[PDB]
Order: sequence, then structure tokens, then C-alpha cells
Amino acid sequence: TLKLDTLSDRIKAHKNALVHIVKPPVCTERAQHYTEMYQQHLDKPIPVRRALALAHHLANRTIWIKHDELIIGNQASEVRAAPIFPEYTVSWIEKEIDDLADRPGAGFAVSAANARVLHEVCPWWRGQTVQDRCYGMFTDEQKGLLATGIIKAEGNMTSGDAHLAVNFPLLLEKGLDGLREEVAERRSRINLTVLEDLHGEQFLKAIDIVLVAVSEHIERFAALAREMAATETRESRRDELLAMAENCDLIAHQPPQTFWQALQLCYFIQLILQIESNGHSVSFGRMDQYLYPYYRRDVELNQTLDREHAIEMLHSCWLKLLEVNKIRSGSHSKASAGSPLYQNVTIGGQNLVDGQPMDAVNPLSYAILESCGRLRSTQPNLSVRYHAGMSNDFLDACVQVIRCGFGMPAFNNDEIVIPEFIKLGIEPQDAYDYAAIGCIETAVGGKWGYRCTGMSFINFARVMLAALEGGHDATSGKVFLPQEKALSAGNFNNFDEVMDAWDTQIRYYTRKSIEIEYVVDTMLEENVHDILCSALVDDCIERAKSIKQGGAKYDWVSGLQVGIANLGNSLAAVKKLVFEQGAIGQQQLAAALADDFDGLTHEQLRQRLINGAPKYGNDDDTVDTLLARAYQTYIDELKQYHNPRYGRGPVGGNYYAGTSSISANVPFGAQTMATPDGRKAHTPLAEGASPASGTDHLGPTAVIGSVGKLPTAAILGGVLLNQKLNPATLENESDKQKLMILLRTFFEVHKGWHIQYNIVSRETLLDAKKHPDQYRDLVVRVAGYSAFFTALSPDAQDDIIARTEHML
Amino acid sequence: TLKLDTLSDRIKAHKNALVHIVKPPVCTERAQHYTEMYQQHLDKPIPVRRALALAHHLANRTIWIKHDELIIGNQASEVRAAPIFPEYTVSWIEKEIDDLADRPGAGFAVSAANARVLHEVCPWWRGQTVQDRCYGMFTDEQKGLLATGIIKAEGNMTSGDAHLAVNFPLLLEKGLDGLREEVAERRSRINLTVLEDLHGEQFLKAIDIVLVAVSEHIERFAALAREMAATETRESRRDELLAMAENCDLIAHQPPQTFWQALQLCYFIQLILQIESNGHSVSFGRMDQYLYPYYRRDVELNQTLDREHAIEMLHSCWLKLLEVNKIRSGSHSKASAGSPLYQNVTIGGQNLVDGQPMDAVNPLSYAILESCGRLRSTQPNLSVRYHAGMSNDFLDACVQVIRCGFGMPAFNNDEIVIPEFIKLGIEPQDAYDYAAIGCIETAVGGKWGYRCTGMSFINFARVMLAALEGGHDATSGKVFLPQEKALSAGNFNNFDEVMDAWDTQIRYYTRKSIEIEYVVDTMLEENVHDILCSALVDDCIERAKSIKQGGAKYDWVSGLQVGIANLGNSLAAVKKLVFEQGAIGQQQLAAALADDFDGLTHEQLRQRLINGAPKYGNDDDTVDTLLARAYQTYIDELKQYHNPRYGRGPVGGNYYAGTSSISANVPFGAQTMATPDGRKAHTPLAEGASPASGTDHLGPTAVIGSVGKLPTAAILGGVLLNQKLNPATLENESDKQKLMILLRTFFEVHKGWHIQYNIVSRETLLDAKKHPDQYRDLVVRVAGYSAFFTALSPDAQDDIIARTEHML
Ligand SMILES: O=P(O)(O)OC[C@H]1OC[C@H](O)[C@@H](O)[C@@H]1O
Ligand SMILES: O=P(O)(O)OC[C@H]1OC[C@H](O)[C@@H](O)[C@@H]1O
Repeated sequence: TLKLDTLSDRIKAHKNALVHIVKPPVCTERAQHYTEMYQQHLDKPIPVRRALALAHHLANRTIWIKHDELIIGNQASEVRAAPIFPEYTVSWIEKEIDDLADRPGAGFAVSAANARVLHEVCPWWRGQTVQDRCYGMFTDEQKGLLATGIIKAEGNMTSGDAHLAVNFPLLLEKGLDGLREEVAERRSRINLTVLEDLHGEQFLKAIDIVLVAVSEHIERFAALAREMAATETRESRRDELLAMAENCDLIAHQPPQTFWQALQLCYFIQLILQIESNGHSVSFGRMDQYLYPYYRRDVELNQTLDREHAIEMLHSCWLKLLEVNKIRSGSHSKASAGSPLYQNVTIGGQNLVDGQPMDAVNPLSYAILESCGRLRSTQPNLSVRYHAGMSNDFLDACVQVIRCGFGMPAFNNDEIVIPEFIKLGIEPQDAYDYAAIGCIETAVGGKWGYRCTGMSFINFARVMLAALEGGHDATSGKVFLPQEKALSAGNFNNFDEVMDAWDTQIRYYTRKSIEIEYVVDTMLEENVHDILCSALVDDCIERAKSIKQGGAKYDWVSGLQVGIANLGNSLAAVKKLVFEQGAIGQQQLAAALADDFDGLTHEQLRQRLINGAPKYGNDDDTVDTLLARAYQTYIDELKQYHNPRYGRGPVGGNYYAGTSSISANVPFGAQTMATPDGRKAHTPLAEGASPASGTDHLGPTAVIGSVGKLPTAAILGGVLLNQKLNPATLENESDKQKLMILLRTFFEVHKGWHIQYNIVSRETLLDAKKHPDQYRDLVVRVAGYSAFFTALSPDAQDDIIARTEHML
Repeated sequence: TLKLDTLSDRIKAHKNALVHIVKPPVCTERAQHYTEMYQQHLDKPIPVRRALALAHHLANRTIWIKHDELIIGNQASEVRAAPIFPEYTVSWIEKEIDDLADRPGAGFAVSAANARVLHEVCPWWRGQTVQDRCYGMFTDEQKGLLATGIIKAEGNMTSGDAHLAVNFPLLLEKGLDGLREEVAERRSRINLTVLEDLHGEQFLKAIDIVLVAVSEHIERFAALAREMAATETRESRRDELLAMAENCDLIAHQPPQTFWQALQLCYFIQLILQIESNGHSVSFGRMDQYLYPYYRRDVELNQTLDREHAIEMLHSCWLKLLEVNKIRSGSHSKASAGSPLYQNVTIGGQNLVDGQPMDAVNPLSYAILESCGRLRSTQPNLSVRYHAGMSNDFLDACVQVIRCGFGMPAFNNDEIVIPEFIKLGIEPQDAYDYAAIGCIETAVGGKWGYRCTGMSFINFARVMLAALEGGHDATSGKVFLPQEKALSAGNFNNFDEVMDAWDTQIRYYTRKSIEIEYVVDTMLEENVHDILCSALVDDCIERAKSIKQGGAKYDWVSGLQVGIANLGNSLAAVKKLVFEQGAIGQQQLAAALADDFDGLTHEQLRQRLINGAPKYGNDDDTVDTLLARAYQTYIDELKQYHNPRYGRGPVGGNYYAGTSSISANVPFGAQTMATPDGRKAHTPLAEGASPASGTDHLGPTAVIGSVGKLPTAAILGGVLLNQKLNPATLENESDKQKLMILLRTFFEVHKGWHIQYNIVSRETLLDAKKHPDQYRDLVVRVAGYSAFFTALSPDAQDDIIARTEHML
């Protein structure tokens, strides 16, 4: 009974207000205060100094209540403005503050007034930021691998970690006051003549400062809700505000009672975590499961609320998550097209009750979905947990919201995740509780460390280019791991010798990436403790230490490998026309590539490369499994390493692979020279594990075939897959059953990680590229998340216009 | 064959030049550079940043060669000037820089020019110094115990640690280059994907920077030795300088060959360790044992050198140790009268060879002693290792140098130390290798952490005052550990109930002292790694971490308990006239003490206290063993604690007691109100474990009897004992045998820790108080060390005139 076409004047009023905020400003309050507190409390341990900085900023910053919201709590002085966090870096800010209103798709209105506040702070943080200090440690060799871009890790060096969901049931069952009580018994057991206890109490001291200021904050919003009602003349909203301060008074301290309370609270947390740290992908976890016992109480039974005012609340909320904005560098902005935050909300899945698995779909799962389908907004990121025994009813209701052309909902697959989690050591009832984090990755909400994916980026295409030409990276002229065999010298005797070169080179860029990651993570852990986040994850409080120090019950991280499709395609093409057939010569190719297929003779060569050799995504086994092998070397490397939290507390403490590379395929391509699959220099790579655009000619069931052949179980950082259909292709009920049997076959027979759809027509993308001004709420799906189309650059825009359009 | 009366014009020229440096200046170079490097390398790990600071300062500072020295290497731009080290503190410097040329016995000429350099640096170090940060951590309660002075620890909060001897045999066997080789193999085994190895390599990186700059420095003194010989016209010294650059060239790199080389090298180290850190009591250890194989080669056999030019070299050296100066606060200066450095040189003892103990006295032991006896200088601090089988010849030669009236040599006692070391876990052949450190304490040179004594000060007299009056400290009006029983309320039922109050109060000031020490030591270990010192102690290089982190093979520390005599005397007096006899009333006493024995009635009361009750030091068992018990509570407390290095590497990791309190008895007295032993308010306490001045009336054999009854074995921080005789009392050979049988009986029958003599007449102390100007090389012994008498304040001067003068 899905009524997906009807908003309300209240929420239509807001959503538009926001989508027209087309060049956001830069609220600078937090970088003002945090410098003060770092200047006033230089003598404190960093966990306490940071707890003060936050408690200061929290009660000296502008707060307001616009748009007649049903949910309240702003990230910044000005609407949709992006705070400034100087602890992680200043370097890209001391290069780029003039050049910021005109930045191809990451433009920030930087007021002459708030620019004054920036020249003032900045030069003091120089030398003492995470990024500055990473460079204080890096070995010289590490420093070159970074300059080139072969291994990239800007995102960890210029931002907090985040990439997790905190323990929202805890927060709800105890309320803040019950966490002070948790903290109090814990510092009751501290002994100050025991080294480890001496450090443990600084971190516990810090937690209490933060917990405190947060209660105070919730009350200084109960404050406004009444000081506003004073000078307010429209009765109907005063009766709302009075209930909100009435509802905020009760959530600043005790466990919440209603639905309106248990969802304002969880937002309050979800916010402060993004004011204390700029890490993106603060997820929500299984919200349809932990807000449900209030939805049931309130509106299903006692019916003191109406199932339609529940759906209106969430909306206000969804729009507050849209309010959350964040500014990134010029370089990293390219790989994060459309300033996203990836705040993920998870619905569905199973639920291990007393040892037996049980369908977890419930009436709030339908209410949450149906509220997303009506709103058509980038936020939240809606991720649905499929399982073999999901209803036909709910899956059809998922296909209904897909035909709404904003990319949601996306799918994750209990059929693959749960058995692999159990298989790593995760507690069986925790493996059933996994959520989506950020984009397509998966963790156990409330019990996992940071970055279940999101660690360092490796460029598979550039590395393979080096395995072909004597270890030489053509982009930068460097040779980091020398070797004799190169194409230009045509002295590979057989293809297996090319595959060896690959196994040899990647084994050395993986070591480096881990050495680099070891520095970053160690700098992040000495300088920037996330106080509140750590309070709200198990088992920090009991171990009295931050997540980065080993506070989390579980801890697994993944990197991101970019260039998947191009690696398969390249190897398979030099395998066929160079070795197998002799059609093309080693030097003839080497000269081809060092030339960017230039001339007319070299162009014929490229086209024989593109179409005279099997491409990944046509259910062709020869290329598909060649790719799985090439990747398998990388997965085999990660096994002889342990991440920095190994042995210091958590379970697991290891790595795995991951393809959730956001829009890094574009700027990563610009750094990759011509490649043997026929790709020209600088053009884009392929995003995620999707097929390279325009090479998949045997339709969608052949695509999922190819994708499902990758070693999914070792790639628990997510296997990203984009598909695009035309709106007329998915139109009748006969077309809907086609999508459904396609999904059910992906997840059950093939064991797929994820799939997300773009239901857009190719002319609509093209009128919005042209007339932005009548398309400023059009949502298209990028890769792991949704974006406002008019907001992406044109590089970003056309990668999305180039993708294959499939029939069902 | 001791010729103790003959210097040389060369060395007489120098010694006088120095003793007239009567208000020293403040060379500010090092605080200039170190701020630069902390400002240029803010991004480095602290171990590397500090290694740079040192390598910078080391090759940008004024260096010279005055006085026609046979040993070269200056601590500072100006002669006898005191560098400035801002890392440990600035606070006492931002209060006291105007008020510094007139400071009762710690006056520093602070040039208007070098005062300019101080206002410039200082305000940047604010908030980031050891002291500033300790206060960033201390619990509020900890902070009050500190304000009062009941527990004091200024010396650890405003200075490096030191209080050790580094591994001088190593340095000599390998030379610097062989330590680069040591360091190189060590970083060869580093793995940069292993957390502990990632930190290990920063510390190893740092060590190499320092090692390097030190070789460079030794060569930039080989530089001067020739650039001077150029513009030099007195042939005879050019032939010396040429050999010194000739000898410095060989010691900047390789293991030294001669005696002149092996003793210039060890000085070079002994110096740089006092430019990198301001910790005092950089000792030398068993120099008569590790320089001897060169003395033997050179002059005993091959005779290429003359036993009289060896004795002239050491002299130059002794005078370079006198050149070493250090500036301290206004408060801490009082407890360190006569700006000393306590650089200790140890001679004699035994020597466990292949499992059998053997006399270690040798011909360099006689040469070192005889060179001290001729020179009559505060530096070095000469400590002799007695054992039951020491010769009559060498002991008489020790008594000869005593009749020289400069306090040296002092005595330590293999008969007590070795069996207690073995008994703690120390390797048997290391227990035979123990040296003296600083004053009277004992450690295993090259294998021990910092502060075998020198940790936190406790005031036994003030604490006992609190056990008498309801936990009330009368000095400051505070009550830190409340209790009902007080004298003013006369409600002790029996004396055992007073002893309980004592056991209860001290058990609580000991906990606090350890909590305080835990903060200081942790701040010292996060902010101020001693690079070179750590390189030269086992087993830092192998564990790749500093001493403070657990680098040292062995690690035991002691505090200092001040007020020993007064505690015994007080308890024994309230035991006799209050309880036992009823002669005096509880309130009558309480009112007595709260009054500073004022009136004429209260004065009779005091005199019955002084002389109507047994005092410690008359071989009286009742008071002697009452004191040992009172102290025994404190020793029993230390057993349930472990110092911060417990479990992190070293052996032992524990505490023990100690009485080596330097001149803290005076300023500590000023903070202690009238006490039941008859002492008036503010007057001095008793220094060390000596008898309270003027209460020991049955002569020296009765004194050593009393002292020997203390629990010596648990007091391995040293039991300090001062004795003073008149020069005519120790004059004939019949008088010498009296001193010798007194010593041999102390150490063998009583098992004494230490004894040192003042052979001065009471009129000589009084003419030098009056006519300073004809007495500026008079040395008198303070407590653990020697001082120039005209340099001590008058408070200091008269504590020394008040001591008992004994007959033999
Ligand atoms: O380097 P960054 O921006 O921190 O990592 C980017 C990550 O953002 C979080 C997403 O869940 C993941 O798909 C993506 O890889
Ligand atoms: O607090 P400070 O000055 O570091 O300690 C003073 C110490 O100096 C080192 C001496 O060996 C010891 O006798 C004395 O107690």
C-alpha cells in the first residue's frame, strides 16, 4: 500500500530551501574555539584538552531553529555551512582559500569575514597536525610513493576516522545520565599507582567532560524551544515547540519514552559526533530495529500518534542529515564528488533470536522505506538487508522506491555477509546484527572500530603498467621496485612471466601501503582522540581507552583497490593478442602505450584491443577468472600483516580487501597513462567492481555473472556494482518481477555483495547538465551513495552519462 | 709514599682562576637553539626532535680552550656559566630573573644582554614543560599536598633525571664508530608493519643523529687544538695541542689507545650528558678499574708516560668537572647549598673474578686518591669502596687525604651493599661492580636506570606533628588525613595509640608520594627523552627505547625521608614524659607546641624535653630502636607498590628507602613547627641520618652504634652520616689508627652505609664566615658532598658550625 507521491507543505518548504543552497558557506566557529582551548589547556593530556575544546565550542556557538523543524540541532552557524577542523590538517587550507568559490564541483562561499578568522588561527597548527606529523615520520621512500599517487591516503591524513555506527541501543536504554553512572563506577576502580590506570583515568576524565557538555547542550535547545515560543504567534507550532523542550528536557538526562524522543535523541548524538570529528560515514545502523519498540508502543497499539506523523518526523530528520556538510581539499574533493557525508540508515535483514534465524522486516521497515520514497533526497543512504526468506511484498516495495530515480534503496546480502563474519570469529548473534556503514561496507554497529573500509587507496592499473615496463611508472618517471623484464625490451618469454611480474610488484606496493597506514593510524591515535565516539562503542569505557587505541570489541579494516575492471581487461588483452596469438608484438605494444595510441596505425591497434579480446562483465570465464586471480595475489598479501590494534584489545585485528572507491576512478584515471585494454591516457578508470563503461553487451544477468566470480568472501570492504536502467524499462508489474528475480538470483545463487540502480533516462541527465536551474533536486546515483546531479562537476557528470543502459 | 702537598704552577693557575668565579654568569645559547629546533621540527617524534636540538646546539655554540688545559671541552660560552634548559620548566625563571645576583648563596650574574634572550624564548615553552604538564595532570588533592611542602618533588619537575653512571667500558672498547655499528645492526632488524618496531625506529633514528653530532664535536675540538697552535708562540704547549688534536682525531671515532685518550674520551661523554640534560650526579663509576689497563700499559710498564704526568692530567680533568655548573630555583637552591653537581668518581672495592672475590685496589687507585689529596677541590666526589680485606696501607692512605680538610674521601661498604644487591636479584658479578652515584647512593654503572635515589621528598617531622594533632599540619592549617585523637584533646589512651596514629598517617603520605611520583615520571618520559644517556646504558639499544621507558637492565629508585633524628627524638620524648612517667600532660604539651615553647614556663618544659629524655646517637637502645620501628612502617609501605618501569623491561622495578637529603634539612625545618624533641619552630632539622646537632655526648663510637641500628638493608638509598673532628685530634700516627679502627668497626661489625669526615677547626669556619676573601678555596663537607665554604649561605654556614666536634 505504498503512497510514494505526496509530501507536505512543511517538508516541501524545507527540502527546496536546502537544495537551492548551491554554494555553501564556511562557518568558522569551531576552528576558533578549538584553537583557544588548545591554547588554554596546552598542559592537559590530549584526551582532556580535546574534551574541553568540545565542551567550550558546544556552549559558545550560534544555534537556531529554522524551517519549522520537527527535529532540532544545527551543525554550524549558517545553514548547510561546513565547519573547519584544523587539528587534522591546515596545509590544503593555506594553499586554496582564495581559490574556493570556483572549484569544479566543490565550491564554498568563503566570506571575507570568515576568511579573516582563518589567517589568524592556521599558522599555529602548522607542525602539530596529523598530516604535518605523518610527514614528520614517513620514510623518504614512503614519501615518494605518496607524491606519485600510486598509493594515496589523503582522506585519513586530513580527516577523523568515523566509518562506524555507535551503540544507539545503549544510549537509548540508559540515557546520558546512565552513562555518567557507567563512567562513575569505572573511575571508581582506578588505582593511581598503576601505570595503565594513570592513563586510563585521563581518558575517563575526558569522557565525563564530554558527556556533561552534551546534556548541557540538549538543555540549551530545550532553552530555545521556549524562548522561541514566546515571540511566536502561530499557535499550532508553539504546541509543538513546548513538547520539544518538553521532550528535550527528558532526553538531556533519562532514557526516552516516546518515538519522538528516541529519534530526537539519536539525532543529537548523530550530530555532535560530526561536530567533534569530521569523519564522514557516521552511520545509523539498524534503526528500523532499535526505534521500533517505540513505533509499536506509540502508533501501532496505544495509537497516541498517527502513522503519518511518524513518517513526517523522520522527514524533518532526513533533512537534518542533509544539512550536515563538510569541506575537503581540491585533490580529494575530486574522488568525493557531490560533497556527500554517507550517513547510512539500514533496514531489514534477519535477527538471530535464541539461536534461530528470523525475518527482521517489520512495520517500521515499511514506514522508513516509504518515507524515503516520498522524499527523494541524497540523505540518508538507505541500505536494505536482503535474505533468501524476504517477502515478495517487501521486495516489491523496494522495487517501488527504486522507480523513484534517486538510487535508493541499495542492497546488501545476508547470504554472504553473515557466514563470512561468523567465519572470522564474530559472535553469531553479532553477525546477525551487522549494519551497513557509509556506502556498501559492513560492520557490527556499536562494537566495531573505525574504517571497516576507508583505509589506503591502491591504483591497480598504474601498478600493472609498472609490472609491464620494468617496474617503471610512466606517470611520474619513477621506478620504485626495479625489474628487468619490460615490454619495450620484449623479454617476457610467456604470459605466466607477466603474471609473475604482477605478483612481484603488487606484493611490494601492499607492504608500502601498510607501512604508510601504520604511520597515519599512529599519528591519528596520538593526536586526535574521538571522545564521544569512543564513549559510545564497546568496550571503550571498560578498557578506558579510545577506539584507535584498541577500545573496540571488534576491529577489521580494509583498503580500497581502484582499477578492478581495467586490470582484468588489460591482462586478458595482452594475454590474447600478444602471447596466445602473436597478433601484436611486445615492443609494438610498449611503443603503443608510451604513445597514447597516437596516429592512425596505433588507433587500429587500440580498437583490436577493445573489441578483439574478452572484457569483464559479459559472463566470459576466461577474463572473469583471470581477474579473480590477479586480485587474489593482493588478498594473499594482506594475510601476513595485522593492523595497529592487533593484540591491544579487540578481536581479529586484521585486514581485508575492498572496492568501495567512491568517485576516485576519475581523478585516479588522470594519473594513469594509456593501458592495454584500449583505454586512453587520463580518461577515467572503472568505479568499484563494475564493468568498464560500454563493454558489457550481453545484458544485466551476464553482468552479475561476471561480478559474482570475484573472491567476494575475502572482499568484505564491499564489492561495488552499479547498474543503470531507463524509466520505461522498469514500468509495468511484469517488469518489476524481472528486477526481483534478478536480485534474488544475484544474492542467493551468485552470493553478491551489493547492487544499486540508476533509473534515469539519458536525455534527463542531459537537460540537467544544460538547464541546472529547473533540475536542482534531481538525484542520481554515483557509486556507493546518491548525489544531487547539478552539484557534480562535468567530469563527474559524464562518467555517469557514459555508463551502460541495460534492458531487463 | 703519599706526597699530598705539591701542585704545579699550571694547575695552581687554573684552580684559583676558578675559585674566584664568585658570581657565575648565565650562558643562554642552549635555550636559544633548543627553541629553534623545537620550532623547526615540531613535526618530529620527540626523540628525534630532541636529537636534532642537541646536534644543532652542539655545532653552533662558542667553544674555547683556556688556562692551558690538558683536557678540553666547555659546558658553556662563558667560564663556569650555567646553561638554561627550558624544556623542564620556565615557571621559576618567569618569577626570578630580576632577583638573581643577590640570592642568599645561589647568585647568578644575569647579563642584561642574556636576559634579553630569556624574555624572548620563555613564553613559548609555557604550557608544554614537564612541570607545566605535571600540573596539567595532578589530582586536586595531590596539588594541595604539594603546595604545603609535606611532600616535595621540585627537583624531578624542573630537571632531567641523571643520577647514574653510563657504560664507560663500552664506549672505550668500541669507540663511537662501533656504536653506530651497534645501532646499524639494530635498525637492520626493524619491521615497519609492527607497531612496536615503528616506535623503536624513531628512537633508533634519534640515537644515530646524536652519536653522529658527538663524533663531529670531538673533531671540531681537534679543530681548535691546531687553529690555536697556529697563533701560539710557546713551543712547549703546541707540542701538547698537536697531540690533543692528534688524540682527539683518534677518539672521535675509534677505541682509544693511550691513557690520555681513554680519559679525554670519558670526559667528552661526561660533558655532553650535562649539555643534553641538566640532571646532576652524572657519576663516573669505577674509574680506577676501567682506566687502569691504560695506566698499566703506558706508565707502569712501557713507561712512555711518567706517573707524575698522569697525576697532572686527572687534575686538569678534576677542574673541568668543577667548571660544570647548574642554576636552580630559589626554593630548591636552599636544599642544594653551594651549587654542586655531585659528579662522583669511585675507587676501590672488590672484584668478582671467575666466581671468587678479589681485592680491586690497584696502583691507579693510589694515583687517583693522591691526585685528589693534592688538589683539595669540591669535584670530583671521591667515594672509596671499603671491604674487610682492604689493606692497612690503602686505608692509612685514605686517612692521609682526610687530614686534608676537604671532606674526601667518603666511604661505602661492600660488607652491606653486595649481599643486599645479590638479595634483590642483581647478577652476582654486577653486584661486585656497583659504584657510588652522586652522593652516598649505589648502583650498577652502565646497567641501572635513573634515580637509585633522588625521587620524592617526605617530611617525617611534619607528618609526625600531624599524627599528634588530629591529622592537622600546623604549618599550613591543612588536615589531609583526618583523625580524632589529638594531644589538644588529650585522648590517646597509651603510647602504642600514638604509634598507631603515626603508622596510619605515614601510610597515607607514602601513597600520595607515589601517586605524585607516577605523574612526574610519566611526564618526564613523554616529553624529555635523554638520547645519549640512553645510548650508553644497557639495554636501551637492544630494546630501542629510553631509560624512562624501561631500557635499563636494572631499575630501582628511592625517595628521600627528611627528619630522621627528629622523629626518633620526638617520639621517645613524648613516650617518656607524657605517657611512661606522667611528668607532662598531653594538653600541656599540645599547648606547648602550638606556642613555640614561649614564655618562661614553656621554656623549662622544652629543656626537660631536650635533656630529660634519651636522644639518638648516644648508643641508647630505647630511642635507637624506637626510631628503627617508626621508620619501619614506611619501608613496609613501599612493598605494595612498583615503580613505573615495573614489567616494561627492567629487573626489579621497585622502591626502597633513603636518607641522602642534601641540605634540605634547613629549608625543610623552616616549614616545620616546634616539635616535641625540644626543637623550636623553623630551626633546622637533622641532615641525613646523623644525630641532631649537639645531642651526642658519648663520642663517636656511640654515634656509629646508634646509626648502625637503623634498618640499613632496606635503606639502599643510603644512610648518610656526618662526623666532624678537630685537626689536632687527627694528627699523630697514634690518632690515625683510632680513625681506622673506628671505620673497620663501623663497616664490619655494625654494617654501616657510609661515613665522611670534616677535619676542620671551629675558628677556621668562623674566620672564613668573616673574611671570605682570604678563604675562597676552603672546602668543608655538607652532607653527601663537599662545598666551597664561602659559597654557602649563612643558614648553610651555621648548620655546619653547629655540628658536634668529637674526640677520638
Ligand atoms: O578516504 P576516505 O574519504 O576517508 O574514504 C572514502 C570512504 O568513505 C566511506 C565509504 O563508506 C567508503 O565507500 C569510501 O571508500
Ligand atoms: O631532588 P634532587 O635534587 O634531584 O635530588 C637530590 C639528590 O641529588 C643526588 C644525590 O645523589 C642525592 O644524595 C640527592 O638526594
